[PDB]
Amino acid sequence: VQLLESGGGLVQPGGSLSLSCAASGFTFSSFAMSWVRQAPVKGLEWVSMISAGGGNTYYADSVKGRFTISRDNSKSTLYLQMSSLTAEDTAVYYCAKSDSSGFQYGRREFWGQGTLVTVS
Amino acid sequence: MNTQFTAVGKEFNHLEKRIENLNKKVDDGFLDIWTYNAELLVLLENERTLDYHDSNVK
Amino acid sequence: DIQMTQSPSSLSAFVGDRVTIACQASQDIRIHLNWYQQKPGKAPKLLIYDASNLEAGVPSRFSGSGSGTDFTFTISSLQPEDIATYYCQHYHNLPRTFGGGTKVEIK
Amino acid sequence: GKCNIAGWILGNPECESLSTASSWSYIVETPSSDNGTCYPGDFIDYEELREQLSSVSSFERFEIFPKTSSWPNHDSNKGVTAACPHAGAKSFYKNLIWLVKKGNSYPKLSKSYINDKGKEVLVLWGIHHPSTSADQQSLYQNADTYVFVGSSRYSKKFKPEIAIRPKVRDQEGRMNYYWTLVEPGDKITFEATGNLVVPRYAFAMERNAGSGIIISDTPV
Amino acid sequence: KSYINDKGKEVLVLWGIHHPSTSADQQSLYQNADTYVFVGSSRYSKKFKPEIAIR
Ligand SMILES: *[C@@H]1O[C@H](CO)[C@@H](O[C@@H]2O[C@H](CO)[C@@H](O)[C@H](O)[C@H]2NC(C)=O)[C@H](O)[C@H]1NC(C)=O
Repeated sequence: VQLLESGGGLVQPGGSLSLSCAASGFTFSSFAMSWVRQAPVKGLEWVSMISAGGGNTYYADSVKGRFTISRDNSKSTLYLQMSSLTAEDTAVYYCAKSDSSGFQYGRREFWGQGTLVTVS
Repeated sequence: MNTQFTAVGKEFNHLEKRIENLNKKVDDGFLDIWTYNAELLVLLENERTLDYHDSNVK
Repeated sequence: DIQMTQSPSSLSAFVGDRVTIACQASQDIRIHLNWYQQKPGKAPKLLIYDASNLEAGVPSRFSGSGSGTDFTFTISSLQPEDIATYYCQHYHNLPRTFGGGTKVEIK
Repeated sequence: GKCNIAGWILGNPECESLSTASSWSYIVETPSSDNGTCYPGDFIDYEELREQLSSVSSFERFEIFPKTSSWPNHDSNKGVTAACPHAGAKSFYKNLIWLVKKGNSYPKLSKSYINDKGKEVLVLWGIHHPSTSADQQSLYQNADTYVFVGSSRYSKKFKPEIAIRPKVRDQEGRMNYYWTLVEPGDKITFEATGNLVVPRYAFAMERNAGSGIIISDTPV
Repeated sequence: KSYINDKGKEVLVLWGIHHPSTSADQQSLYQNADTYVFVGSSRYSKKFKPEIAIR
């Protein structure tokens, strides 16, 4: 199936930026979705995840509420709003389809191609 | 009166008619008890409320 | 949190050679382990899930095993198309985490 | 809405548009509801399943046996029927896969799932009962098959009953639906030489006691 | 055999299955040594198989 990311680009320190992922080929509303970040230094880490119904979220403690994850099921679109950007937030961000509506029993997932966010 | 959280309806299939009828028996029995007691309780209390007031006037 | 340790950080072998890498959990994670293949310029592809269950479309030369804290990944006899960074990821509980990855070069 | 519980749980093609809530206080079906068991057959202990699902504190659907990677020796794409159409196409239940012989054989099937995460898992499957011996040859090849399913609590061998039955939704055969619950720490296994419809999706849950099902056109 | 109930009332249909004491009775009565019985409707579907035993 297909996941297409957009947004990203250059943001100054502080500020904010909205990232998004458009989904097709599957019922968006049937699966949990998540964001993963790939830094040039730290290979891979999770940023956030949201349940299929939008009822439950989890964030990395490297974020602690600095970023917000949300969904629009009608438009099959996943969003990540990042605020107060720092140097450590420079990374390629990726969206993924989670194999479960509830996080806990998902086993495998996959990513679309990501977008680069540079903080400078 | 203190009702517990409940669920009254029950579903039975094609070959469970005796149970469905048992469930009906239970609902009907409870209905007759509550209806009868509720009617008498109200009538009895009303008789006394009115006499109570008459007593106070005297 | 359960942080995975992956080793070696880099491996190099000639085509036809047998290649394996290892990964450890800090805690017993039963078999809740995914292996990914990241080719340069691409999002990582899942190759193996539940420690040893090969994913659809993945060549039969790829395999794996392990449980608890000690896991392994193999690509059997190495083909030139297999240059990638391979990653160890677990989903035992939250947060999900990744190891550092093993870069596999071919020559 | 228009679906009944069997439709929603099995994945009737017309129940796909329904949203999924992580918890339910009660279940509402309209009196006009008539979508489920689109391939004619019995749903075993249907009333008991309906009662168990009336109130759930936590619910999630996950793919238990992935469609594209779990059955390399079986055909997972030809499993469609005119009895469960989707936008005019032959189709099938979204949560089930009707496996058929690959090429000219149906190698013995063997699968398991270990429920080590802590919630109970509802697993559904079904059994195909072809109208005739020609269908058994068309779909499975093995002429005399069996299906075996079990857990630490559930154990049952099934055997297909081939017969010409009255035609319902254009089918002369039947497909029965069965289900069990896998308690945490246990595993469920499936074994078959044919006629098994396997789950691809399963539901993890934590149940509440004391609710029920309302049949009504009253709006939510 | 079949019967179509197109008249409007429900019809109660009864039948039964013979379970012979021995294989000699199966030969005396039916000849076919390994038999089955199948009955069904849009709602009912059941295959039966005789259980021969000395009771
Ligand atoms: C979903 O339910 C509808 C009924 O609400 C089914 O449509 C009926 O199908 C029969 C058999 O072809 C027709 O005789 C009726 O006239 C149809 N009713 C309506 C209102 O169109 C539909 O087939 C069901 N779909 C699935 C996949 O189960």
